[PDB]
Amino acid sequence: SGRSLLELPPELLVEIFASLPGTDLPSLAQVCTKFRRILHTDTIWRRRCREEYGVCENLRKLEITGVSCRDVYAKLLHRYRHILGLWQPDIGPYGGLLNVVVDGLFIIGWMYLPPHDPHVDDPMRFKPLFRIHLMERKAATVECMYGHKGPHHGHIQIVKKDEFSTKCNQTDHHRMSGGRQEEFRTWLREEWGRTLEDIFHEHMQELILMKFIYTSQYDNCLTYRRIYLPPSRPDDLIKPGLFKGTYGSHGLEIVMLSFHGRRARGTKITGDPNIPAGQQTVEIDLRHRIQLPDLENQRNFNELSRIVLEVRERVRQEQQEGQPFVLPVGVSSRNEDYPRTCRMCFYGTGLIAGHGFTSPERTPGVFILFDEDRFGFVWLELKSFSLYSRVQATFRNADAPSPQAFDEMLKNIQSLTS
Amino acid sequence: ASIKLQSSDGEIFEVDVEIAKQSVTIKTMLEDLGMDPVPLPNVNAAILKKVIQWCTHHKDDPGTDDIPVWDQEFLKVDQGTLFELILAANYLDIKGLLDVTCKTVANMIKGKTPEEIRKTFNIKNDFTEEEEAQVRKENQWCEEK
Ligand SMILES: [Zn+2]
Repeated sequence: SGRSLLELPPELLVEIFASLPGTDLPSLAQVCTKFRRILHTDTIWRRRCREEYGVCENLRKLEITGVSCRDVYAKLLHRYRHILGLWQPDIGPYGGLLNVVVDGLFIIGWMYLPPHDPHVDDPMRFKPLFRIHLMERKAATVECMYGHKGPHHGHIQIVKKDEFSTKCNQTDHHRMSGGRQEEFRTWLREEWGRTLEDIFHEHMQELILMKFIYTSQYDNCLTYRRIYLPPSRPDDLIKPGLFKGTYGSHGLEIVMLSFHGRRARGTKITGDPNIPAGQQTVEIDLRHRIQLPDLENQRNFNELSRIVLEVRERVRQEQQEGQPFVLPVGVSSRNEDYPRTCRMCFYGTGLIAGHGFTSPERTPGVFILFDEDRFGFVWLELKSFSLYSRVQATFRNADAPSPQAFDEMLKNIQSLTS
Repeated sequence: ASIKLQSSDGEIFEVDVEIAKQSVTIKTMLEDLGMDPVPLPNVNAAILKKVIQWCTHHKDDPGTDDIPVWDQEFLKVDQGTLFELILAANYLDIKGLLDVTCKTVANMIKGKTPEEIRKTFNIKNDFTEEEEAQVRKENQWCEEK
């Protein structure tokens, strides 16, 4: 006989409603009196926050603050769903990394900076740039967390799909009582931990200064473009993600390793004015393994060059139709604490350019795999070594939706810096 | 190997013990209360039948979240029967059947507007003019983008 939905006990109905997407709850709520009333049951929304946005709200916190999960879903989670993820700020050539994330009754824009040069194995430093706070009865507030004088008014604008912007409404807080000299030393201390001096090298001294001045011009009014972590694959792979790498005088840069057939790509997440954020910095030819000779041939620079240009050669013909390691004499390395065993070597090419990314080109070199989360690149024509090491942090909402989508994201961030 | 089940309206069913005990309710009535036959005053005979088919299909069971075909087919019935199954499955405590009958209702709601939901399930709009204005407002946030 002819039962309807409307005759089911409330408890069954809650089961069923608690199982649906949160975005279907608001239609159900407008169907009738009984559904509106039932949909005031927080358990339903507490499940919707957990399963869809990863957040398990505290009940005690909910009681103190007077906020409910219906509120959280509606006014925080869904309202702001599009800025969640992993981002790269648009800051001329320098990039950056923001992971925008849900904690409790907050959404937090976390900036991840590299460790001090040259300590590529030290962990990423991290600080909030902005937060979004839900309180009882109110719309969620937007606040900027830069830089030293506490949280203060901000704005957010979701431009599209894959871009958003922050404004700060009260920059009086970024300032410091000593002035801009002091802003500069604290900044120097956190990014370098070196003395306003120590290095002497006017060149790094100059690069550091200019970067300070260029980025600090974005007070902190920035636009962010979406980026993704690279797809895991079992065979055609030995372990992607983000690494921290030595880039000489520019200091440490963040580089995303990803796999693309029998070829790996090194993509800049942060960069410098020679080769900017968003560009291919490295490419590893994964079918042109190079054999590691004994250790006194390893020491021989020219042996190494002959061998590497001979592979360059054979590569150019086609596109027509652990164990002891040491750098060669003449090859510099900012680190010196690069491992003395390695598994494999492979031919690869780096991207080089003059200042302003002028007249870029691929120079030969050789990629060196040390550990699961440690590798290097010998820059032949610069007689120079780069040591990369895995960024150990973990990132929320950062996965490409699909593989072709990741290869699209690479294409967009490369083009904005073309 | 066999016990007797009694429908709300008198019909008796000889069912295998281990099939019957997928219903935790029955298993309690048989073991703890010693009933044989087990009167099910809330489940009519046509419904009991289907519930015995289901449990029997599912007798061996080591699930996922996506409705197996065999069960989709079992559920190609009319609404009223689908809700009688939900209620029967709630009364008898058969988790698998409850789950699968409820997911099924839920897929019938997935993405519908309030209008389409009322027509699907014949629910009368019982809001007053004010209340309805009020629900609309309370739920604007969903058309945010
Ligand atoms: Zn600010």
